[PDB]
Amino acid sequence: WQENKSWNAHFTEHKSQGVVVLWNENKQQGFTNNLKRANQAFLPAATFKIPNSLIALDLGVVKDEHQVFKWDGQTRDIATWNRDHNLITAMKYSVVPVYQEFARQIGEARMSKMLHAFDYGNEDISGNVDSFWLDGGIRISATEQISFLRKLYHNKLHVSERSQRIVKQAMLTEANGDYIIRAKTGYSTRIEPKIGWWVGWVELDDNVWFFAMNMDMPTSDGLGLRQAITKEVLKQEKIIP
Amino acid sequence: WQENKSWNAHFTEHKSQGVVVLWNENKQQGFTNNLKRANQAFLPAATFKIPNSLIALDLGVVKDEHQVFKWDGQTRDIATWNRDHNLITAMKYSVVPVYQEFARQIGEARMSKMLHAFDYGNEDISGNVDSFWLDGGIRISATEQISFLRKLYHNKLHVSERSQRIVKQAMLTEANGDYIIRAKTGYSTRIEPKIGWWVGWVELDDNVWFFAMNMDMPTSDGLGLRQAITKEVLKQEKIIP
Ligand SMILES: [Cl-]
Ligand code: NA
Ligand code: NA
Repeated sequence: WQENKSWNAHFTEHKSQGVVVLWNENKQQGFTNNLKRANQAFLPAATFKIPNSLIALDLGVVKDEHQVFKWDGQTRDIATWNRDHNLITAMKYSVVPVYQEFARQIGEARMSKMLHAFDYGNEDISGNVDSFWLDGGIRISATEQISFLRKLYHNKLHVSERSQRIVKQAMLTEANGDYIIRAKTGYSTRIEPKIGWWVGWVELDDNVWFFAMNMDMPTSDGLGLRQAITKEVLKQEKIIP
Repeated sequence: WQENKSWNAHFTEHKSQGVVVLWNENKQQGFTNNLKRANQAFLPAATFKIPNSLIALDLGVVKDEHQVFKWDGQTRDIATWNRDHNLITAMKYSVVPVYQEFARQIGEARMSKMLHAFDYGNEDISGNVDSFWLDGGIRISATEQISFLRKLYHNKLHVSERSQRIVKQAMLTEANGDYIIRAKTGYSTRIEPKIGWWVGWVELDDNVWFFAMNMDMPTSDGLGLRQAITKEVLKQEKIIP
């Protein structure tokens, strides 16, 4: 592990505060602009959709990435939510109500057992089984997110290889000739302090760079900063053009 | 099926000739600018990397997408070929020597049997074990490519679901918030007429559009047209922005 304070400039150019954590898989070395924040545990919010997806698939709650989950008919504030979705779109649009139904079906006993198996954050599911990742007791740090992701990347999680592959497919966010990004955004607004998350990895031709970032998010206006800052760090480090 | 000759404009604008075939999965409808050419069988060239990959994986020739195939030390014309590769990179850069090795390991009996199971093209492997797809008897049409691709998308091909999933991952070409493209390029140069191919699918939020195209390609200089012309068709059909 190494601290590289220079990345703070990317946060400060925006009158922002946060942490970005990178892990060079080939070299087995990590980097961050704030080792302490890197280790600070927060509510995962939508980043919980990764483990939630894995558990639902492994248990058969979700058959495959094509099964459609009908809109429940309640008009919510995010337009994209008011439609039918499959696993790929539910993740893409961070569709809470679909994931809430997955959690309810999985149930508290299975959820807790799986999180323990996953070694995920504090492994705590107190609160509602369908909202703990939002207003409950689960907590996870950026380094912890990296550890979880590495296991997923290597198919080492305690679920089927198939489930892991489907989830990794679902995580696809951007791709071109230069790189592939598999990731998940997060936005915690129920319990202070409000924060934004971006976690995942960058696949290159001969390496993979895992990343986990979070930043203070007082308002929604700064949401795009989650990707923008992470990318600036990635550019500075020559990981992406 | 239905013919739409307006697409010819895209080809003519470049002093080019070819065919683009599209299949709307949701509607179960096909479209092409040239029905006859859509059904004409040509050497698959590098598009053969899709079946080749599936077979190698299913038979254990290739253990996973991470296994490294060391450069043989011979300096070839394509710089990207002169390095170690894995299944993802080999597919991405169309690294023939890697695929040739797979082909030799697989052998003629297994290859023929697998192609018969896949219902792939004319199913004829007559020619060199490590080059039939380049200068042998195998032939496949654009419509035939789409038939094959649909099975692959649905995990219906005779081989393991795992094998199909890995190959679809390897096929990843481009992605963003609007669409995902899984595809493979090809350039048949050994037997006239020389042609360029691009086959795959475009994954949308609510549908998938399969595609198969080929065009006359006298020189490698026009290789970029394969993607560019395809994209014009997609834009014209409102599939992509
Ligand atoms: Cl993928
Ligand atoms: Na596994
Ligand atoms: Na024909």
